[PDB]
Amino acid sequence: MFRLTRLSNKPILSPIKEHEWEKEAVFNAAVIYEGNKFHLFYRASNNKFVLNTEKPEEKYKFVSSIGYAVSEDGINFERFDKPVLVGEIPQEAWGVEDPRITKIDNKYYMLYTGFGGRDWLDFRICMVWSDDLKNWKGHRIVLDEPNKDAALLSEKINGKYVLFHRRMPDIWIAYSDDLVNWYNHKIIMSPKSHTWESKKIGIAGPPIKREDGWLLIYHGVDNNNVYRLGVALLDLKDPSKVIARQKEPILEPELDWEINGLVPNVVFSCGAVEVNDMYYVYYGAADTHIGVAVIEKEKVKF
Amino acid sequence: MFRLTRLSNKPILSPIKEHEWEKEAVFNAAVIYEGNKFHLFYRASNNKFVLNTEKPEEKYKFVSSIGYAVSEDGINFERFDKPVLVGEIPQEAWGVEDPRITKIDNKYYMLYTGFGGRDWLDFRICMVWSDDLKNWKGHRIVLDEPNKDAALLSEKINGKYVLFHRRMPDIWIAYSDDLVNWYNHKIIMSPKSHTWESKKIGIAGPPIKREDGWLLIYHGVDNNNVYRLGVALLDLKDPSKVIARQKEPILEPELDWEINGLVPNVVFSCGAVEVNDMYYVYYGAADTHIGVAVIEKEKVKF
Amino acid sequence: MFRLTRLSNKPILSPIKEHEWEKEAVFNAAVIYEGNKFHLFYRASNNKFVLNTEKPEEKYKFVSSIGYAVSEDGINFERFDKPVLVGEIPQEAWGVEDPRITKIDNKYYMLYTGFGGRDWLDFRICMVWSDDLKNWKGHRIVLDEPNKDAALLSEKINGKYVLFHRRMPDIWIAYSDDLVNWYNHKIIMSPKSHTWESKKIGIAGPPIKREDGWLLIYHGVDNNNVYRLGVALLDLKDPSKVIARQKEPILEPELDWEINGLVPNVVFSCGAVEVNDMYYVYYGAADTHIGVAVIEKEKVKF
Amino acid sequence: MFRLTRLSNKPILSPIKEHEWEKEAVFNAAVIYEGNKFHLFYRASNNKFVLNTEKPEEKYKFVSSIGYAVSEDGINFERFDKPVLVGEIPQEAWGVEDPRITKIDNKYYMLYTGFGGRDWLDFRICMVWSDDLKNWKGHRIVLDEPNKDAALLSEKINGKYVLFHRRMPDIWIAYSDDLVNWYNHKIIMSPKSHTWESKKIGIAGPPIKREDGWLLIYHGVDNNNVYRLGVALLDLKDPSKVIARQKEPILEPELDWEINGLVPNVVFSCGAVEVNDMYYVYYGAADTHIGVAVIEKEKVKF
Ligand SMILES: OC[C@H]1O[C@H](O)[C@@H](O)[C@@H](O)[C@@H]1O
Ligand SMILES: OC[C@H]1O[C@H](O)[C@@H](O)[C@@H](O)[C@@H]1O
Ligand SMILES: OC[C@H]1O[C@H](O)[C@@H](O)[C@@H](O)[C@@H]1O
Ligand SMILES: OC[C@H]1O[C@H](O)[C@@H](O)[C@@H](O)[C@@H]1O
Ligand SMILES: [Zn+2]
Ligand SMILES: [Zn+2]
Ligand SMILES: [Zn+2]
Ligand SMILES: [Zn+2]
Ligand SMILES: [Zn+2]
Ligand SMILES: [Zn+2]
Ligand SMILES: [Zn+2]
Ligand SMILES: [Zn+2]
Ligand SMILES: [Zn+2]
Ligand SMILES: [Zn+2]
Ligand SMILES: [Zn+2]
Ligand SMILES: [Zn+2]
Ligand SMILES: [Zn+2]
Ligand SMILES: [Zn+2]
Ligand SMILES: [Zn+2]
Ligand SMILES: [Zn+2]
Ligand SMILES: [Zn+2]
Repeated sequence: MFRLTRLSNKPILSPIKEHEWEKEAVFNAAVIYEGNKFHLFYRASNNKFVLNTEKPEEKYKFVSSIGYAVSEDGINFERFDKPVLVGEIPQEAWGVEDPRITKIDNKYYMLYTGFGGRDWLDFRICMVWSDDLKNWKGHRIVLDEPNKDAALLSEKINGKYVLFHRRMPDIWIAYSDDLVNWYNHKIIMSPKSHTWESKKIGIAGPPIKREDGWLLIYHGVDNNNVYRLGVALLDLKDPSKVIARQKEPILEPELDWEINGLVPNVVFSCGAVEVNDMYYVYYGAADTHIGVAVIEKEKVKF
Repeated sequence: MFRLTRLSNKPILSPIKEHEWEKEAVFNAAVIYEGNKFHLFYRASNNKFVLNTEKPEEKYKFVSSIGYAVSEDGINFERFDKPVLVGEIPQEAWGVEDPRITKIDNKYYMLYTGFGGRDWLDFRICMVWSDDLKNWKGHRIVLDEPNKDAALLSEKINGKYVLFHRRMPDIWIAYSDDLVNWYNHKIIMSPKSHTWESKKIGIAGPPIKREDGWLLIYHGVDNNNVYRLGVALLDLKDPSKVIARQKEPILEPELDWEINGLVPNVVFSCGAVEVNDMYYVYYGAADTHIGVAVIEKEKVKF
Repeated sequence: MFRLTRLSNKPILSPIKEHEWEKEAVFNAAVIYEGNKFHLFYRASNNKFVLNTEKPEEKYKFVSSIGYAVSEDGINFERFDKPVLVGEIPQEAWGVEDPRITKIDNKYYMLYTGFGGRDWLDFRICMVWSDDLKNWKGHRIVLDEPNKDAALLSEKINGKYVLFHRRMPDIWIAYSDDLVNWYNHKIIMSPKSHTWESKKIGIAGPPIKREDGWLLIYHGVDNNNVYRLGVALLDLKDPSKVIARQKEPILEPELDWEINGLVPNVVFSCGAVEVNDMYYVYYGAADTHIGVAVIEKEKVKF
Repeated sequence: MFRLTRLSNKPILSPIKEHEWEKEAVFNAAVIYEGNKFHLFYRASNNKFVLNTEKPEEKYKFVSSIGYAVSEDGINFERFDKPVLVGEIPQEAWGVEDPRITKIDNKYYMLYTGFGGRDWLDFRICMVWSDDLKNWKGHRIVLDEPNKDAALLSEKINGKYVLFHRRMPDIWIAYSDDLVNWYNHKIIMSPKSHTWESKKIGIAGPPIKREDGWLLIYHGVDNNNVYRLGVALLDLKDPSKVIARQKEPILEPELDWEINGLVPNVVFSCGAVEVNDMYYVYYGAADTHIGVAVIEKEKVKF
């Protein structure tokens, strides 16, 4: 088995109480590595996360925003006073969550969860895109259904866009001619009962192309809602086929700010990039902080 | 197949009309047996409990206080003219409810529900502690979320403090290194459909240590909001594991002042202590009075 | 140790398919003995009773009406083309159920359940009255709450009217000065676990005055929703006190048309009169037909 | 604990494109072992299943038929050109579903869900019978209510026909003297929260008589609508009494044609037979194909 190794025993991004939109939490962050820079797009919450109510209650409302941070070494990030993305329509009344960014041809696609807070199924995969990672346009509901953990493949298979999504509790794949209509939905990977990944699974960041397949980092949730990261390999030509899947996780809550926090016992990645023959996996921790762990790509064997 | 036996067919503590803070109800009492004396910390209400309005309304406002009473024989108590704990404004503006007190090493921890009355979900588990059952301090919100039916285990498990709580409608467990931050949340016990405990369950008093495990008295609520008491046995080394659970209740409303009162059909315990090879279980009755019922320790078997 | 004896092995009243309002069911009938005639006011349903849906569904809507029938011998009844009372639309959209008629000071009070059908709790005790059993008037919601199984006592107690009602699952008593406002609500009788009357109880017909107390026939419901009739005796001067209660039912489904029907396994009385020192107990059978059973006044011994 | 073992990693029956009535799905099959042959009566659909519309839409109409197939070995089946049961119009306009066939005293009773498609509650338990498995007659609505998952016991109990049915979400039992009118309704088994069988349960095929009880294979539905097979044992003399119930499933969606199909994540049995000390469990897979799994009888242990 292989596993990620943290670069810091402390977060690389933490909430800023002076900033309302990231007052309580910064986590679950998309990343792409473009101009020799790490472009990090992080979920941020103005509030703690009451989840145990029958419906989302306005008195316990939290608002998710996406922030931007940039770094050259992967560790130290420059941050900004304001978020780059917020919810603007009622379906995103409780904000925009867990972004995954994929570059296809020469455009960047950010897939996030729009949460409206009207009930606990009131969340949708949404998409905006940009030429430049700065000006997001063309907001759309990707699937009109309670769904999340969505990512696009960085290229087309047989001329089709590929979407990973997550009809509970499985990782699903779907295909599109036009990034509008999705078809040939199917389950590509399922939880394993009586294990750390028993309750549900979902893609982590967008799959990373390798020579032996597409690297599929994913999160698994156990019966007590611990989020841990696992890893699987998709067939290179047919990313609907899992060709390998590591039995044990590659990241689990270990440090205090991963075990303890707003949502205890969570590590969760929305983004990972290949940089200098290493995979940089940025992860939310306890839905409160962002850490980063790496693995030399040479060590990724199944 | 065992039951509690009421020590009296009359309440042992009743409201005092002359005391505003306990004019209408005394009930749901934490219990500690120290210095050959029963220490009762009882919920007290200045008012009946109108609960069927959309929001808590000032004209139906009730305020819970924690009063204190002490007894050598368990039946006759010395009472006090003012309560020993009242709610801070505004988070506990409608008062402090259902204390459970746990002695860990040489400190006493009182967990109770702070109710702010700003919404019907405006309640949370709070904690105060004392080394003497007299000077309570160090107030903190245990879980910042709508939650109640909370109690500490009387000792640490693998070096962690153990919290029992109640995200609706199950009995949960959680662990802490510092009595501030809780993690490893786990459901340990659930309602049982089509039984007296179908709607919801919650811990009673803190679990009593035995050689065969932890005695976990609890309350079950049926479809008609009748509150009864039941018993389970937790594993001694992992109290998250229920190793036995009696099907039948050990106490149910039977006497007129358990069936009739401010909230009909309630027996509810927030404390039970081992004295002279007997379990003394103090219980609110109809959210109006306090009774006491016992079981010979030898009769506790599953 | 005592039981009712069916007068007839035949329903004394059955639905009439050609009459929409009583096409499927005649049952749960109020009865008054006046002018040496049995005056039966029976619940009639246009439809079968689909009760297993999560909510009442318009497609399975049933409409209860109240018909009149009159007999001189209490066995053979004359009937009429049209109901005497109908649910006013929409507040009683699914009709008017289970009438209980009490005579007080030459006025007849009919208490019935108005059912709006908007959810399964959309029911309440309504009351009309008359001084001739023909011209019903004065409709009012007796208690603004989900409630049923209501009857008035046939005289005042210490100057106050007496209402029996049924906040689930118990028989309740309440008092009024004006037949509009009720106070001093109190449970007087409860189901008994692990018996034929375990799930709930409710009053049957209005209590019958005796020299030794108030005869309180009631229905009890077991864990499988079988309806049987029990009997208790209320203190003559304080009918809040049950002074006797028979362990075993006095009537239970035995005949095919009591065991089988629109609601299987039901006998249910809303009406019982004393005629020549016999109690004539009229009963719905399987919510489909009406039977009559009797017991000599002298054999009512507890 | 024990598990079924699939006889093939491929379906034993699959849709047949040139037969419209079974063009898209063959699944949920009744089975009878007579004349040393497996007689399979399988549900068949002319269409994919759109189930998430607000009402059953003509534009997505599917029609279920019952096809017949026969096999010597239980694996290789001869099939036929026409279905053997189709729905009456209009109450069964969307066809006849999920047959369970019980032999009682030289008569064969097929219980199925008749679905009329007029709304999503427009289904009911229907029954036909034959003495030859070929000439089905005596159509009747078994319970005139939204209900399904029905099967008859292969014997009477104290002279009574025994019906298993499923008022949501439990397995119910009921009894009849005439195969027309049903009474003594009783819940016998219920879903279990926070398990694979939390949402609802329903009988699989008719229970199989054993020396130690009736084998009740059933299906359990989790919170994500995954269908799995479980197994319980009913008391031999009193099959309303569950005397054992395995915690783990005996069969779960595992193969791709069980996980992906017209309805994902479904294994479902309507029939199982004992041949030569093995139970053959026929199961629909993803509401699309039919597989068959077995368990040696010796290994069936509670
Ligand atoms: O998407 C709504 C909600 O779903 C889950 O509860 C978590 O992923 C939350 O962080 C999220 O906000
Ligand atoms: O906790 C707030 C409120 O919760 C419930 O409604 C009851 O337990 C009340 O007694 C309590 O005051
Ligand atoms: O009152 C609503 C409804 O309640 C019960 O289900 C039965 O008594 C029905 O006959 C009645 O219509
Ligand atoms: O019963 C009607 C309809 O409802 C269910 O959800 C499914 O089993 C369908 O296959 C069936 O046709
Ligand atoms: Zn700033
Ligand atoms: Zn959106
Ligand atoms: Zn996820
Ligand atoms: Zn005083
Ligand atoms: Zn507090
Ligand atoms: Zn639960
Ligand atoms: Zn509780
Ligand atoms: Zn019981
Ligand atoms: Zn006529
Ligand atoms: Zn009315
Ligand atoms: Zn009733
Ligand atoms: Zn009998
Ligand atoms: Zn053909
Ligand atoms: Zn039919
Ligand atoms: Zn149920
Ligand atoms: Zn089912
Ligand atoms: Zn399992």
